[PDB]
Amino acid sequence: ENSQSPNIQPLLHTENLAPAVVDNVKDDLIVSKGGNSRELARNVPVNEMVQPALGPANPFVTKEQDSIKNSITGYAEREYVPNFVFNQEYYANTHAIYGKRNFDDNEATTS
Amino acid sequence: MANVELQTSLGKILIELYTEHAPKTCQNFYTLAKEGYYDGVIFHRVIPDFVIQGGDPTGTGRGGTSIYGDKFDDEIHSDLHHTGAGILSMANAGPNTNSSQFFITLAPTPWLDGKHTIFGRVVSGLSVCKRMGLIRTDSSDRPIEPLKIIKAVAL
Amino acid sequence: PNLQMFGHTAEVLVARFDPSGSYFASGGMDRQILLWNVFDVKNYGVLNGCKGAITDLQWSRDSRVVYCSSSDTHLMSWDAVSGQKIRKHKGHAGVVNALDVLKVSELLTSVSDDCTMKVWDSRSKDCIKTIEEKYPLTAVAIAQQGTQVFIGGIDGAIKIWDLRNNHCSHVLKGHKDIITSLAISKDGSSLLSNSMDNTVRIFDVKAQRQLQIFEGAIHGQEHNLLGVAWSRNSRFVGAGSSDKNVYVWSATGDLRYVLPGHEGSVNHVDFHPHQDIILSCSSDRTIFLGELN
Amino acid sequence: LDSLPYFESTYNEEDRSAAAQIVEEELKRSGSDRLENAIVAAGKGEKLAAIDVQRYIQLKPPGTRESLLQSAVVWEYQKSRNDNLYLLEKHGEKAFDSSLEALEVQLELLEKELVNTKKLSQGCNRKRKHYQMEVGARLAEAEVKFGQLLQSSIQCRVATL
Amino acid sequence: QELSTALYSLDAALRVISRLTKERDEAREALAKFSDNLSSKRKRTKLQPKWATDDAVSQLLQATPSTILENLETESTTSFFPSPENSSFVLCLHKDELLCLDIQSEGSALACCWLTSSKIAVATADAISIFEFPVSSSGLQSVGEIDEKVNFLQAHPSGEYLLAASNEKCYIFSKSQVYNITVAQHITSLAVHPDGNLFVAGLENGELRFFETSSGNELTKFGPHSSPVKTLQFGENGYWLVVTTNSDIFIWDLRKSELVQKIPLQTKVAAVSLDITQLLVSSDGETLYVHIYVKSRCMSQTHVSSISNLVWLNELHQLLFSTSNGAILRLG
Amino acid sequence: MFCSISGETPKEPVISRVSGNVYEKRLIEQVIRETSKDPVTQQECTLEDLVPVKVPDFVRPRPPSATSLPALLSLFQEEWDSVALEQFELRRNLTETKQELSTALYSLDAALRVISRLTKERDEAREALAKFSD
Amino acid sequence: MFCSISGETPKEPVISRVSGNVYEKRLIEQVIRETSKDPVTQQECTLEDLVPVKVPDFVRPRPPSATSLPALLSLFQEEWDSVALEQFELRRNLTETK
Amino acid sequence: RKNLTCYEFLYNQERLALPNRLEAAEIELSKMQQIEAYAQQDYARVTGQN
Repeated sequence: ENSQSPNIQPLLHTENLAPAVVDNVKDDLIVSKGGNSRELARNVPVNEMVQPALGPANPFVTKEQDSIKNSITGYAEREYVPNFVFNQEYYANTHAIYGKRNFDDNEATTS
Repeated sequence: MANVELQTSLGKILIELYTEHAPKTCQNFYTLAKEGYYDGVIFHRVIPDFVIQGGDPTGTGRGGTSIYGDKFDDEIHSDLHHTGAGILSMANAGPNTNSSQFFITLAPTPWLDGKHTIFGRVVSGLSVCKRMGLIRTDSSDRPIEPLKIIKAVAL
Repeated sequence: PNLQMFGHTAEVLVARFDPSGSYFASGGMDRQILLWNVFDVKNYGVLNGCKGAITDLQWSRDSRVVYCSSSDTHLMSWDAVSGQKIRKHKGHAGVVNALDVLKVSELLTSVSDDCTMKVWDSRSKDCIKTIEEKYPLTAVAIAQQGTQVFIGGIDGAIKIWDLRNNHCSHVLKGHKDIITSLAISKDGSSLLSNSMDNTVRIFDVKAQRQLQIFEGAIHGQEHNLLGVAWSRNSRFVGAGSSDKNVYVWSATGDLRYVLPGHEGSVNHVDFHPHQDIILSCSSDRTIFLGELN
Repeated sequence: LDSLPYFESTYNEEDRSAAAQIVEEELKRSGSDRLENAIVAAGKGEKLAAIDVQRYIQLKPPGTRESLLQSAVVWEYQKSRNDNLYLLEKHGEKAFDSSLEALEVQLELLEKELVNTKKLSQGCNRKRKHYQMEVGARLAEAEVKFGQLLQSSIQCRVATL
Repeated sequence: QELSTALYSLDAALRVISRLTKERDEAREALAKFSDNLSSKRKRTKLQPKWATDDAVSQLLQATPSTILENLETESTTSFFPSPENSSFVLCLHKDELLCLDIQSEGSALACCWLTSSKIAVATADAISIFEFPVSSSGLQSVGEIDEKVNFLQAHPSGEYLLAASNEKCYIFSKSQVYNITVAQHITSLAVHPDGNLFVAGLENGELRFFETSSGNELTKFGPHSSPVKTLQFGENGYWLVVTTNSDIFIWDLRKSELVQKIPLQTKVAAVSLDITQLLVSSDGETLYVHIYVKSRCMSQTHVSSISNLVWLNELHQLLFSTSNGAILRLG
Repeated sequence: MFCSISGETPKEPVISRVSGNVYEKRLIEQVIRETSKDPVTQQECTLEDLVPVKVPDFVRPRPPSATSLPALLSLFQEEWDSVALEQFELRRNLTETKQELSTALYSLDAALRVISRLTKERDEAREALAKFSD
Repeated sequence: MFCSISGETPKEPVISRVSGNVYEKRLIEQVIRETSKDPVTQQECTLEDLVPVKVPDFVRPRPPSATSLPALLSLFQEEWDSVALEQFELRRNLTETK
Repeated sequence: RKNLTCYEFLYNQERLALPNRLEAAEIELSKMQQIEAYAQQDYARVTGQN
């Protein structure tokens, strides 16, 4: 009675740990592979999306190589900020720069 | 304690496997080589005077799985270290994340001792691993001509 | 597929399906509502007239009449079959910010910068009720019952008002700042709410406490009104952010899908009534139909 | 009928022993050949093989007319034997190793079927796994909603008084 | 393939129970802790008005007093059969009030069975014999010989065979004689189910053993009683069994094999005899009681002095009969 | 490579055209005369319907100690021992499978009654919690 | 063991049901796609007509050996059929001597 | 082969049992919603008397 029960339960549970994990992982990679390299066309969960590189990491790598650069100096990408925000942002930053050169905080802006 | 033969587009590589030390690491590798899993795969990383990693079915960098399921635990011993030029060892993405990927050192690497699971050393084809490890590359350390694995034989 | 359709000239705000699930409508700063198909993804009418920019569409539950909420006080009305004007619900003395509709398509609620909520009948051309608070209002939602109307303001206090009583029955608490969109479930049993604190909180309708504070969807200097939705099941929650990402939640307090794609700030995310599709809009002049197989 | 194997991780051996007793209590309640086959079944049942001709090997010199025959039997079979060992040695090991090659073609075919069965067996279990995880979630959704009513119905009644 | 598919699906269906049992259990403490805080048949109205209408004391010897067993002829219930303390078996006619036969032949008579043919009667006794008698010849035609007291006697549906139980731990069909090695104890009573395929035997160690006659096998055992089984009765509905032991009567549904009702009398009460009419169940011992089976008490008689040893229904329940240690045969 | 009747390695294999399965000619020729149909698929099949197949022939190395004597005495004795004690043991295996079948189906139907009994039990216990609220 | 079309050791043997001969699946498949025929006899054959090599069913076999009862019986034919010719060598030579 | 035919059979008998499992709980949920749907109304009618 106890021997036949232990065989059937191990048969039911342990069978899906090997091939079903690799088959679903391959189908997960295949949808991401069909999605190309730099455009997530397959709508995967956030946890599955990341997928780290793996390897030993090149040891020599100087500071200059490490950053990902679209245009030599740095990565450059398009932005869609309403201009009023940018103009508003820009002025505040300038005052701080002048203030250090001025060396005066000039209090806080008020009503 | 069985060997394996790799046929590439440059030359043949024979490798001993320390299965006595690492049973699972030489269970995974040996099974995939025989099945026809490493067939037609590129050595996607090549670094002059460091390594030439492989074992990428997807051909991406973030690919490959084990015979167990997805990833398995490392098995480190102090007997096996990276002192030499031509040492088979498994690549990983942390402590317990070994996929199919392995690599072959071209010089001594003390700093990789304790992280990666070593599981073999190259007997014959040491001229192929030096010649393969001096191929033109892109800035993303990828070879300009894809150095394929033609056949994996299990001896 | 995904389908990133182009068409508008300037920042688009609101994009919604019919209750049926056979169209889009969309329209922002263009002063042009552009209707669409779902299943050969082509345009239809250019509903033209609004002399202020659009801030909120909503289909009539007949799937024929459309209602806008322009920046010039008007709330327009459109025959989506023909594409002619019906009315100009002239009322507020400022910019309208939100709209909401009932089962019975007859009653509408709007929300001004005059700090005035107003309920409208689609037959009078005038206000039925006028609820004056104090600080300019922003988001509104009406229940399925046709009873409770939820108001969202600048205090972080989602107030609740009935149509019989007209009393400050309850006030939601624990939201530090600004509300950009309310949203009642397809039950009538819980709200959604985007604050400027980036806490995309759920609330109860009947005891009236929180349920789950979601956290991870930033608002910033843009000051756009960002949206939230309930999925057709009421399993998933779809909140957009000014980080160019559509943060879909699991409603159990778990981030599942976080899909980028937009190049600018996102506004009003939506869900299709049956098949799993996501309308996502953004200043960018673009819109997506993100699916799940 | 429904019992989720992959999803139910809290099924102990005590629960098998418990359920076995309840199944046991419901069981307490319910409570072509000819002559060939006759001698073959009798030989197997009795555990005795029929005796063969134990004669040719032993025999004896100065016998009689009987051993004159037995002697002449040994010669002809010994000549047939020495001719039967000649045609074997002529080919030798070539005829043996040719059959050894056939046995390797026969063996590998079985282990290919071991793999084909292995793949389709794991493939069926793989489909079941997804179904288990689909519904086990839906059952989790149902139970959460169940517990919500259970306390909701109470908190309505508590206030009505 | 059938073996494999079954064993897998069996232990699969077994896990349904494990799940089901724990949920059922959760429902109990939850609710518990919350709730805490035939046109001729005489119908019950008429039956309830019955009274003693006769009491006959002269069937059996005055000097060896007592009647120990009762049966009525199924084909004419005015023919009464009694077993006496006096070692005699008596046939009596209720209509004429005459003793038709006094049947003699070495210990008290503790079981009697009346054949539907009217001319055959059967008895059994602590003398270890079963006797078959001719009424018209007033003779014993067979003496069937158990090694100790015969405790129960039942006529098979065919009318051709008798089942007996004994303190010697065997039952017999009179052709075969069987015991349970495992149970190994005295059998205290025996009755056939009315279809004649199965029967029950009560035991001294409080079991009701159900047997398959054809296979001669013990197919089920009903536990739950304490003390010796005293009496069992199968209903003509074919699915009820009533059992009694040393002060409850338990009711069993044979389709479910479950005890669905128990009538618990006081611990002094002795239940010695059970019989269904299937509308009514009678019990006798300390006294006579009749229950309606549909709703589970409609009559209660206490006329006998000392133990009542037998009870029976006349045809259509038009009368009740009882026998006593006090010497009497009573009709109600 | 084998025959699909006896479990042989055939000397003259022949394939049937209704069901692609290789049998040894003698054994398939016997089945068609007994009842003219294919043994596996139970489809109509005749002797003319069969197709003989060719292969590089099968080779058995006759043992080094091979004479008329062991082949008559020791080898032939072992063959009719091995046929006798196997089929008797195989008849023993078929008898237990039918007994272990009966223990399977009874224990199965015993479980069905538990489920049916517990299906009435559970939902009514859940129903009572629903009624309790009132 | 061999494929009759190429002469190699076939890694996927499939036997045809018109000319009984073991072909390699990948080779014979191309022969059928060229023209629906069997290469040896030139009789009509389709891809569904071809059948892979299989384990018989449920009866377990053992390799062809000298022990096996049928192989032992065909052996005793060889014994007697050869000894019958041995008798002719002495019957024919007796008819010359006498 | 035995385990293949097992897992083949286990698939077919299981796949039908789940709809029946769910559909029962689905109807079980529908009834629970009704008690929730009414109990509110009696609370709602507390405000009418005030």
